[PDB]
Amino acid sequence: KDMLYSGITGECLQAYIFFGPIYYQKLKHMVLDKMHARARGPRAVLTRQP
Amino acid sequence: VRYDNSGCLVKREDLNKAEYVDQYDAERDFYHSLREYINGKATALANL
Amino acid sequence: LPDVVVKGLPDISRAVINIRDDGKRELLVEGYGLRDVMCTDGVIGSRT
Amino acid sequence: VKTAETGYMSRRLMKSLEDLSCQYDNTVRTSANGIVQFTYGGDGLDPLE
Amino acid sequence: DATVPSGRPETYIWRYLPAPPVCIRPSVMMQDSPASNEDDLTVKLTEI
Amino acid sequence: EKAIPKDQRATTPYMTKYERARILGTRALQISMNAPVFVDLEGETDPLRIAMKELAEKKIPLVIRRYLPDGSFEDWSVEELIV
Amino acid sequence: EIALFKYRKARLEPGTAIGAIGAQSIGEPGTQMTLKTFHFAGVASMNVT
Amino acid sequence: MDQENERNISRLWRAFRTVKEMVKDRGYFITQEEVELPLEDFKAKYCDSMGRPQRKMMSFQANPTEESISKFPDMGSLWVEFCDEPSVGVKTMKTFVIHIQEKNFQTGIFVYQNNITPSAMKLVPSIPPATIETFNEAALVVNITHHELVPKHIRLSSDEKRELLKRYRLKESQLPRIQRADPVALYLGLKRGEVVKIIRKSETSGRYASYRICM
Amino acid sequence: MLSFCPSCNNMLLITSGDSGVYTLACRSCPYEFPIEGIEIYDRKKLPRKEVDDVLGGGWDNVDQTKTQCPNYDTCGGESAYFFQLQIRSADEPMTTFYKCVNCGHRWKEN
RNA sequence: GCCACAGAG
DNA sequence: ATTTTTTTGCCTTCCGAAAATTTTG
DNA sequence: CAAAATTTTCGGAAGGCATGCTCTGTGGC
Ligand SMILES: [Zn+2]
Ligand SMILES: [Zn+2]
Repeated sequence: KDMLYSGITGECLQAYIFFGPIYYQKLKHMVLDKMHARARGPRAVLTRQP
Repeated sequence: VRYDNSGCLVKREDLNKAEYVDQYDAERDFYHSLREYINGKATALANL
Repeated sequence: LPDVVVKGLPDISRAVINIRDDGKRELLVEGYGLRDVMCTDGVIGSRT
Repeated sequence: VKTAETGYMSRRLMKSLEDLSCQYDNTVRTSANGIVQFTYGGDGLDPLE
Repeated sequence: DATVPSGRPETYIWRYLPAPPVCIRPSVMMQDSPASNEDDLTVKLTEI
Repeated sequence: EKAIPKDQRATTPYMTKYERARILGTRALQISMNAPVFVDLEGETDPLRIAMKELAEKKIPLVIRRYLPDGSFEDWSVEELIV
Repeated sequence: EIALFKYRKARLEPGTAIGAIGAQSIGEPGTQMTLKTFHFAGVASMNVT
Repeated sequence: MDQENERNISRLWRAFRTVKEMVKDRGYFITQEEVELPLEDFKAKYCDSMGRPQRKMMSFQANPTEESISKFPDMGSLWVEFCDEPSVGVKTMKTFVIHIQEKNFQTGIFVYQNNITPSAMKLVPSIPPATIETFNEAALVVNITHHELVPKHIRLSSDEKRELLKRYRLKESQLPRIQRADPVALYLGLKRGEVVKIIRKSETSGRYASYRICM
Repeated sequence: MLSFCPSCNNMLLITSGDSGVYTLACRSCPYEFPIEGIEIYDRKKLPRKEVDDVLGGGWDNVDQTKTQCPNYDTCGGESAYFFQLQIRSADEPMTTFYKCVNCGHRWKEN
């Protein structure tokens, strides 16, 4: 638990902060492949629905 | 006002019988509870 | 022959006597004969 | 695994309960104008309120 | 109900089969062959 | 002949949330089709906010026809309904 | 005045789809329910479902 | 001896008490003192000298009260009868129907002991103006209307039914329904088209009234 | 009845026969065993589990009564331990359990 | 287009 | 022309077979 | 009284449904 100064106001934080290296993994799910929007577009030949 | 199943007024001697229960009784019950609560406050003041 | 029922109700799997919190005893059974239980003498039929 | 049965339970409950509504005379009726309850819950009070 | 002309038992036996419009059984577009696949209803209609 | 007279009205005099929503939608649809407004709109352009302003001080020309289940109806002026 | 206003606004408003509300208010706790083992009033041989 | 005699006598006595309460609840004139008839007086009155139940002695007739005939002008006397045969066929059922028709009773309550043949269940609507209700002694050991689960059912007259239909402005097919051969409907003897008011006790509000129609 | 034919170790069955007398006969080989004047029985002793005397232990430090036991031809005891118990409905008499002090053979009445 | 598995909450 | 299964529970309708009851001789 | 017709009761098999709700990919016919 380290003692950290906050970068916004500069003062000492009133609680010690658990500070250290953790191994993080970047997962394959990214928002660039997930965002979608339609408005009007193609329709099915049978039911004439999107 | 409490009406019997026939459709006329109900006597005061038998206002609280089972067969004369109407749809308004809940409302009446609410009012009774309301009065009771106020009465309780008054009773407390009287005791003081 | 030794698998016939000579006494009791044919659908009651088993019966236990439970002592409740207040200390009084109730008889609770596993089965489908409600009418035969509440018609059995010693059992209050109006509270079963 | 609980979601698989819970979804079917919810679908059945709604397909049996969708048509009911509170009419303007405070009587809950089906879509075929038949009474289920004369007053909602015995006192006609909204659980939300 | 026999008050309408179509309310007869013999209506419920297949004599005339109404061939559906092709707009509800459309031919699927090609994938890897110049020919186009047909719906199962059209094939069954030809078999009938 | 199915109209209940104004004196013998029995339905509650409080405007329900569904009546408020339908009134706002109808008035916004009317305003979006170039209907005149009865408020001093302060640069507002969206019809829905103009409809809310019209309901705010009860300057809206509609009435609500409540159907009882038997068939008789009951006409309530929107300015009469309490909100 | 406050009590009467709270009572008069607590009534079920006409037109409410109260059947759908009840169907959802029964189905959703079924989703929230976890499956546990219960027994009938302090005896371990019952295991009432 | 004990098991075959005393238990049967007690069961028949409780069934008789339940039948008396059922007839009293329909509005027929039965005094209050007659329904808590103790086992000693029951043995001294309706039982044999050697200790047998004489079910022919305990059959009786009931007449309507002035209040019941005031509310229901079409109500007439009934005849309740207990059968001695273990299983009733068609001969004794036809005899009971013939007796009911001959003595001109509006209705008759038949109480069989073990079982009734299906051929006799289709013979009960034989009389056009009169109706026949069949009960079981085992089903009458305990009263169902005194159960804590069953609330108060009160059948309504034709005037009260019309008043209810006018108050809620609806046709009789739109009411909630209660079947005939339902236990409470059998207890009160509802016919088709009769409307019963039910006093429900809910912890949320208190006491509130619901209505059902026999079908 | 589980018995086997000693000639071929096949199962033995009982047939009426033309004479109407039962015999242990084998349907495979020519063997019979008449049972005229001979008893055969296959006893299946069902298991017996211990049961607690639900009325035992209740006849201790209780009042006595002068009631003759039903086995008068074997003994003539008079004093018997008696007590009352309600095992029935509340509108019918509360039963009495009483046991003779000399011959046992406990019995009850209403 | 139809199937087939693979994952996301 | 040898020859595996690969979830688990609940529900109504049908349909002989046997049992129960009445009905003819 | 017991033979014959009618009706009811009782099984095992034959059907059907459920086996979430949405969404994103690939690979092979
Ligand atoms: Zn042999
Ligand atoms: Zn003795």
